[PDB]
Amino acid sequence: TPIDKEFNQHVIFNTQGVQQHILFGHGVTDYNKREYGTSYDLSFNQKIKPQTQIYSK
Amino acid sequence: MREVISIHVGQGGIQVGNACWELFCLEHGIQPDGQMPSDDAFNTFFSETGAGKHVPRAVFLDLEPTVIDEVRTGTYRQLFHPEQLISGKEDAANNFARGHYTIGKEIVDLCLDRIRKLADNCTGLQGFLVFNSVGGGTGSGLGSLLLERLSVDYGKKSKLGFTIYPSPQVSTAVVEPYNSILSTHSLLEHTDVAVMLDNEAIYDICRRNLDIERPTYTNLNRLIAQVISSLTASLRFDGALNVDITEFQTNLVPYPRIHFMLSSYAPIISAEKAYHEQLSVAEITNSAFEPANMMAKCDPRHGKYMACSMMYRGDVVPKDVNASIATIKTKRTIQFVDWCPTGFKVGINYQPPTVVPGGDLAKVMRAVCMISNSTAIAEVFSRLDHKFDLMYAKRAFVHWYVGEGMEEGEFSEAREDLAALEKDYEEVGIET
Amino acid sequence: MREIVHIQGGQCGNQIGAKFWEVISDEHGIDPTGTYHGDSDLQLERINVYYNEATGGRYVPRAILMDLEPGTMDSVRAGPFGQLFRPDNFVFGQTGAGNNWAKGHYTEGAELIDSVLDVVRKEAEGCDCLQGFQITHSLGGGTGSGMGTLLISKVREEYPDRIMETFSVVPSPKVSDTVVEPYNATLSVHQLVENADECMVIDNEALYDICFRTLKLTTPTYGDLNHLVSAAMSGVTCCLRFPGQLNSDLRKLAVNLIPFPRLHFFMIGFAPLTSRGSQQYRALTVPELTQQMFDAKNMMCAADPRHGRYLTASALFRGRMSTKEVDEQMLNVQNKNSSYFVEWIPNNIKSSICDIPPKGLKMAVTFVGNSTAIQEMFKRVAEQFTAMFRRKAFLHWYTGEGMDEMEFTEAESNMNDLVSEYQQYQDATA
Amino acid sequence: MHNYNVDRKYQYNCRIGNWSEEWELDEYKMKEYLKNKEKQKLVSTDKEDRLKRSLGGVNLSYANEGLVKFGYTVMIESDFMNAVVASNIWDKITGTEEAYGVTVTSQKEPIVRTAFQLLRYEQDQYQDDVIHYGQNFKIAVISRLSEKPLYLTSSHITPQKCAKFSRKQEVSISTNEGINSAWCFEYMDPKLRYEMKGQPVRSGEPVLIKHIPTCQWLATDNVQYNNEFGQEFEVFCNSYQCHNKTQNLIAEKVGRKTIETPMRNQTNQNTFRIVTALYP
Amino acid sequence: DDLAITKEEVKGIVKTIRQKLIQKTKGANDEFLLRKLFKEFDISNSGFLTLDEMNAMLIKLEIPIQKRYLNAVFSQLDRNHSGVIEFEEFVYYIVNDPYP
Ligand SMILES: Nc1nc2c(ncn2[C@@H]2O[C@H](COP(=O)(O)OP(=O)(O)OP(=O)(O)O)[C@@H](O)[C@H]2O)c(=O)[nH]1
Ligand SMILES: Nc1nc2c(ncn2[C@@H]2O[C@H](COP(=O)(O)OP(=O)(O)O)[C@@H](O)[C@H]2O)c(=O)[nH]1
Ligand SMILES: [Mg+2]
Repeated sequence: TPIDKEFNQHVIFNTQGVQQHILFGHGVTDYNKREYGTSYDLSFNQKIKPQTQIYSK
Repeated sequence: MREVISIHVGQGGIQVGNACWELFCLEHGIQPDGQMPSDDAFNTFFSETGAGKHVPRAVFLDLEPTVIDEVRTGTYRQLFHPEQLISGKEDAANNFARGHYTIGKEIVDLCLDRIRKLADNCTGLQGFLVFNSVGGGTGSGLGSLLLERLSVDYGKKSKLGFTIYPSPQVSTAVVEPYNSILSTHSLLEHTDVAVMLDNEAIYDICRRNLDIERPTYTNLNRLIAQVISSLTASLRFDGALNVDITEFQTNLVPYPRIHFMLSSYAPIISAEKAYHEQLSVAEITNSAFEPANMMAKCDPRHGKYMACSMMYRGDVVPKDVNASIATIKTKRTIQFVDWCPTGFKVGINYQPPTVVPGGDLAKVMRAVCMISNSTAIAEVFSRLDHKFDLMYAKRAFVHWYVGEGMEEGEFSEAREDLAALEKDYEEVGIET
Repeated sequence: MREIVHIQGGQCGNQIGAKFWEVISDEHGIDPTGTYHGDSDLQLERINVYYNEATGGRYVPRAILMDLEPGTMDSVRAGPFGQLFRPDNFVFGQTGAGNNWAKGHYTEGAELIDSVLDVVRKEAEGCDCLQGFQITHSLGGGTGSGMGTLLISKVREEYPDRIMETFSVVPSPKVSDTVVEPYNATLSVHQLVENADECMVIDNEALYDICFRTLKLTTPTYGDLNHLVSAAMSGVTCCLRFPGQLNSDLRKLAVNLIPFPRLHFFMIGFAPLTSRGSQQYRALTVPELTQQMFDAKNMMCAADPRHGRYLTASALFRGRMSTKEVDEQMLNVQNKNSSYFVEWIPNNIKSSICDIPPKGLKMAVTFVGNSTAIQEMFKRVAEQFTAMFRRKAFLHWYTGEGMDEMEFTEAESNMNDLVSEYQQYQDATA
Repeated sequence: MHNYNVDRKYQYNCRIGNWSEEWELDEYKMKEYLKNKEKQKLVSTDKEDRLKRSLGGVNLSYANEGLVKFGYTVMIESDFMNAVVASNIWDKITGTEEAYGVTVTSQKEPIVRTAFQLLRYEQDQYQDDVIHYGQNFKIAVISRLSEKPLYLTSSHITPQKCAKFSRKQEVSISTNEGINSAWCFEYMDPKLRYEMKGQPVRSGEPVLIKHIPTCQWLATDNVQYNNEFGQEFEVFCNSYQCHNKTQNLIAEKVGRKTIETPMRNQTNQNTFRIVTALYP
Repeated sequence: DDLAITKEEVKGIVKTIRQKLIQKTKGANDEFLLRKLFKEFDISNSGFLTLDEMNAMLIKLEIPIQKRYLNAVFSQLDRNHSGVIEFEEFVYYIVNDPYP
């Protein structure tokens, strides 16, 4: 059987390789968005309105 | 010449001291780095370094580095003294035994030495101000231990306590009824003044007044900062009638065992509705005495009134102050105890309230803060004791305490003293 | 600072540990070569909790891989993220266990325990302020259920004050991989009740139901189950690793969730889980998260939670949030499900807030609860054990290495005692 | 009541059941592939980058009258393996200093990887550009492979650091500027060791290469080794002297021989070749 | 010219800096301490370090080196003569060097 090498990564990436791709099953147009900010990190110094945070959008 | 020393222990204490000191520096015009722009009304909270910044007369305590180092990394890193932010090694984990008997022993001595060093610099020390969380392990633990040590170390110096008790239905932890009771016993004989600072009572105030449907702890702390500033502005700003902290343990506690009081603050308005409201002295005085406006989840209509002290700031007039007091006395739904014919101590300050940018409160020309001693506080103790015993009957969660080095019999006197206090409050309310 | 060491044994333990280390490396921005390449400073001030520090600008996990057969560890070495672990922490035997509790606990476990004890001890005094332990293994297997439990006993003897947590996957009658699972399951669970400070149960059938009903994916493997378990793990110590409004650590959770010393068995769950179709079609918010958290079919254990009553529960909220809605939802659900909560304790649910949402998410919650519904699995495994032991079937393999039937009798008697004293609180009234 | 997983199933093209979930899952896999194409981190794109830059072209310097001189680009070949030496930058040796291994490759086609330069390590009395026997020099890599100049060095034998396969004195390409980069040329015939000192070295003849701080002759052995470009063999430094011993101390005690002239032959594994350009 | 910086005082300076790092935190540490600052300000993430950064870097770790002395040690460290010093080479020279 030929089974050329490129087909191997192509199928394991698209045709059900025996894994899952980097937590994308748990995801949520494109979701990487490593998002971080604490209450004191911004509210006390950046002076952000206490209603303005959260506010999903 | 007159200075006060602030103590902040526990997560709640740290997170309220942060806001209070932010408001203090903003009000006094001190930059976050600690230096005045320069483009003697600050000795009460800051001490000159001879040439340079102002350093606060405050100390921070916690057995976890999470809250402490965040302040160290924040914009206030140059303001606080590096060695007076005490950080521990292990969290108390909501346990009274650890914070009072095992791990607080080697940390309290360092705190005592730091307080010694801080107080030696001061020459006209007035009193103490402690902020602690009761429903927490290290909050109730060290606070009790520090109060015990202070009461024998300094003695006659007055101390005022702003404690956060658990709310009736608003709650986070499950083992909070246990360590809440013990801290009350510890502070009963050692704290001259105690103020209730529960969370639910402020939660409803926000929705009713500021129309805030999604509040967080930041709104909670800023209001308490306003309360502290309105309480202590008499020391550092001029006014018609100056009131020291001395006329608190002299005008509000008829008996030594009766020193639990609760406060209220008015006006509480947003930035949009400020321009459409009269906001005269009569209205703000009436709003303070409204039962729903109280800072503690307790209805005064179930008890009498023993002594109330209210402090006015801004451009108030004695005529307006006296006129509202007469109407309050005339109106019926508020009642006083028979053996106290006069029950008002009023102080006047000329400085208008200082508003922090980015907050919810609007700029106002007048405000009033009052502290009331009533007999209705026995209700919150009644519901706390019931919750305590209802699960203490089966001795649940006790092994977490006794196995750390705690005597089982300690709960025995913690129960009986609280009942004695409840019946003291009940007996005081009977008429002659 | 209050760092925790990781121990894993058996094939299941190795896979869970590998997936957990991959997830935590992704969270902390750790390269497969061990070099930090993140964007924030918030991923460094607490990096010592899970990763030790070495020369060359690299970080190394403080994990120990322990087993009697080198196949699984040799595979994970060549697998992705297999270069993070130090080769010195790889300890293996040349014989195996054959899925036998006696072999895993007495014959080869006794002679092999010395090396793993030495490495865990040196790692223990490596850190200045130890916090506790966390274990992954399978009670239905031989080598894991025996030798890991022997290590549990030894480490509990050595360190009485430190915490220890177990994430144990237990056999399920619906799918049977081995015909002697009840034997070593009972023998192992006999030894956890007195040693493990925290015990958290995981069921392969429960995870399969989650995959078929919520994720709605047609072709599952063990990898997605491993990822789900790893997410559940990483949710536990989020408050310890990151700043927030209300920090709660392992011992706070223990003292707040353990009413009595013999009731340290918990159920776990994770939210939000959705199929890939409707990922962008639902709102991530406090009411929706708290409503999906308490779903009966969302639990990680095959036990049905509405057949019992909750003793205590804990929720570990993640992401920038507000306390009012969290606590109001807690109170509302507690009031609405008063029949499913024990009456002689008030406000038996704990909420904590961490301000760092996970990868690819804005809000997330990890739920740990203690309820009297856990005993169903103990009942079923005890029934199978009694049925298979009354005929003394397959007992010669166990007794050929010095094992005696009396210790099996003691194990089943202790199981029955625990079941009785665990179910009596359901009917106990003030 | 449309149910899924009903025994046998067709592909996602049909609408038997659960087709939307797999189609949506299949769609996102390509989108993730597109994102991996958007950011330069494709596993595919990496291997052409190493393919093109390693297999680049280069012009080999021609040698006049068969005499090598400083500044040339020359080939290094081992006659025992009939193969030329090469350097793999992508493979990093296990050391605090950043050094790269070198292997000998059977193919003789001139490539950038196997192109090398020689340069005057430090000033010598021989002002002429023609190299004489026993003159110190350092090997350098072509500037296009790496912007930093790289040299061929070898550190002493140690149980800590040794060859991966040969287990003997190991060689590596390192940025070290020290004396370790010094090498000297050496003859084959055991009788003409001491005579050929100071004589010009020619190209196309066999020759030996010796390290100065260690006096170990560079060589290669038939031990399997693998990297990105197929299977190859390793190179190292070792003295492959004859096993039979000679009563040499007796020779000086009587007074027949001298230390400088060696009394032991060596095998052809140490022998190497210098190959220059065929056309000018 | 008043004087030219000599190898003697260059060795003195490099010894002073090398000992100052050791005092901070622990022995296995201080390499990540040096690296995290370069991660903090190397925006173009190319790994090339400049002379102006050297002054800024040493200002951070409590070593205000004189500009003349800083130039001498900077010049002595690099042989490329391009005015740019590789960060990993600098770390190697400061830490992993058998001789002063
Ligand atoms: N109003 C208000 N209360 C707070 C705040 N932070 C903590 N609390 C109170 O503190 C209680 C929990 O204990 P913590 O203060 O967080 O912790 P602790 O007092 O330091 O005790 P340990 O948890 O053992 O460290 C909660 O029930 C809150 O009522 C805050 O920012 N605002
Ligand atoms: N969740 C999960 N379960 C597994 C995995 N591998 C095996 N199992 C389960 O473990 C059981 C067999 O355990 P076994 O391999 O004998 O345990 P060991 O001998 O200690 O490695 C089977 O019933 C499987 O369902 C895995 O990677 N993940
Ligand atoms: Mg706390």
